[PDB]
Amino acid sequence: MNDIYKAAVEQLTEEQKNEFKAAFDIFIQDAEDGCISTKELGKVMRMLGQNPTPEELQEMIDEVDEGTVDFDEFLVMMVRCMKDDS
Ligand SMILES: [Ca+2]
Ligand SMILES: [Ca+2]
Ligand SMILES: [Ca+2]
Repeated sequence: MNDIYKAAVEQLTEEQKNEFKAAFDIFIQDAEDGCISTKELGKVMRMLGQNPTPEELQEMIDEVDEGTVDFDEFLVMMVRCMKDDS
């Protein structure tokens, strides 16, 4: 994987990566799909307790995407969003 994403992903513990993967998997047909849609991305993030704004989701999609989000792109968006807690 990409090494920048590697700068985001190193922030996560193994418990975190596994918890996030179980949540992401709810939103794909495991047997046939690697990506969630941009509408599902807000849903998965909220399922992990994040509350991104729609303007945020668009920005993140613009900046992170290498319409759709695979697991490593999702991890980077999670890491980004986890840092805007107050
Ligand atoms: Ca945990
Ligand atoms: Ca656990
Ligand atoms: Ca759990």
